[PDB]
Amino acid sequence: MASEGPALYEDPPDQKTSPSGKPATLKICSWNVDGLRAWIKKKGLDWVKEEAPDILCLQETKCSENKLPAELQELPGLSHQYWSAPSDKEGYSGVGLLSRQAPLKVSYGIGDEEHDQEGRVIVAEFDSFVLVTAYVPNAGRGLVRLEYRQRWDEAFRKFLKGLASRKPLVLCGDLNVAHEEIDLRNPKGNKKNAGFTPQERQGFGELLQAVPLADSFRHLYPNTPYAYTFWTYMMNARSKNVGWRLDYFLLSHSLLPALCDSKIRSKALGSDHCPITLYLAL
Ligand SMILES: [Mg+2]
Repeated sequence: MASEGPALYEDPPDQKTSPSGKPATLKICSWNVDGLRAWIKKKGLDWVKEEAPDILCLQETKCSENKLPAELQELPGLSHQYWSAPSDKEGYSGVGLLSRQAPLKVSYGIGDEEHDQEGRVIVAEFDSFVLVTAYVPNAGRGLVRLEYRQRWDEAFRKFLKGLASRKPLVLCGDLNVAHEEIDLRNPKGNKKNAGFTPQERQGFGELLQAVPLADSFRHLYPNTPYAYTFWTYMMNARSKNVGWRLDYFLLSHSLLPALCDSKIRSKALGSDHCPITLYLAL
């Protein structure tokens, strides 16, 4: 990180109407919170209250479903709350989905035992679309988990293609890959690191192709550099904007006409990731 100084990024203003002029009717916020308790202490809920999304998706809660912070009972506009944590009941990984309205159905996991033990996926079916939030397994230090990650990628893509065959799909969360060079500050130095291996990048391309899905942010901002969602807490990385875009909203092609905007909330503190926000005119 000795070669990088600051690179400026200012997320554009919120575009809240679609290309057809329809006002957004759905606001979804996604956030890897780096520990639910830690994030709450760091005032994450105060930020959520200001953002006022219709649906909030959280990853890396690191929190047993039996040990939820009581502060989550102070979110009256997000009163339907669903959680999945590792089946061993330990405090790591973990996702949550909090919604203004109750979904038609909530499910956990991807229908594959091997991949359903670490609290990584919630599926929330609504009238006109299905929402999936995910915390994708990291490839690990020394890439020791890369083989598992490739198995996960395949199982997950097949699962999502199935869902999308029935209803339009929105996938959000920490997908643990920077797809292209534009998606991280230092592509050259990270090609052998978790999050930017050729294996992971191509797995992401495979996901877009197979389902298929569009990367909402990149669709809208195809040439925009320095837009990241994660910065290591070390090396003063966030202040220099030496980051990675690891957090996405991926959409069925049929939802593109409903796409108003896909935001990166760069200034929102409380984790080593920042929130992302999607506006749809459904
Ligand atoms: Mg973390």
